[PDB]
Amino acid sequence: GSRIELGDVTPHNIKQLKRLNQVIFPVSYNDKFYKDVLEVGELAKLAYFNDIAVGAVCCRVDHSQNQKRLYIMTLGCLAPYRRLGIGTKMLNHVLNICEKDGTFDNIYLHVQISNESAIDFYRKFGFEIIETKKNYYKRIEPADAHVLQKNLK
Amino acid sequence: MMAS
Ligand SMILES: CC(C)(COP(=O)(O)OP(=O)(O)OC[C@H]1O[C@@H](n2cnc3c(N)ncnc32)[C@H](O)[C@@H]1OP(=O)(O)O)[C@@H](O)C(=O)NCCC(=O)NCCS
Repeated sequence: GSRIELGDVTPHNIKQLKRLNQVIFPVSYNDKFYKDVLEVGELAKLAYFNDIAVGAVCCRVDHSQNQKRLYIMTLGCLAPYRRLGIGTKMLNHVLNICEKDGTFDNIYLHVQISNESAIDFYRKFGFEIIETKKNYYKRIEPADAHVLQKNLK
Repeated sequence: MMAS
């Protein structure tokens, strides 16, 4: 069958999503982040390894540049669960969502320029580096971030 | 990974 499944984010499992993000990413988000993601439904899932929360993906919709883009705010799982196909599962999930309506031009995200393993993961699914924004992070080094975009339309 |  399957021992890696995805599941919803509800107000009952929100602190678990938040804990995960604290461990996985070197930036901290305040609770605006976690309030907004309660409203996007399918654009935010938790990843389970047998009812243990191991990672999550959280998205947001940007209407700008006359484009409707999907923005991946966070996608990740705890270190010992990497290279298991969990991130692919979550990415494929956001991709599966973008192509159930067809109203999307692109999907994009930010990746720190030192994070070579995230760069390799996204470029594998057809995200290209379109822009390198300098001093995008405030509190961490290196501060520069690539803009990885995948095209749909 | 989003800003800051
Ligand atoms: C980047 C990340 C999200 C991918 O998660 P993941 O679950 O380990 O990736 P998957 O197992 O689903 O996909 C693996 C495939 O993509 C590629 N890939 C993923 N990470 C890679 C890395 N370490 N370097 C090169 N190839 C990689 C591979 O070719 C791999 O296939 P393989 O296992 O047969 O070799 C994960 O490493 C992570 O959580 N990093 C910390 C969070 C983070 O920094 N997020 C910022 C951007 S998402």
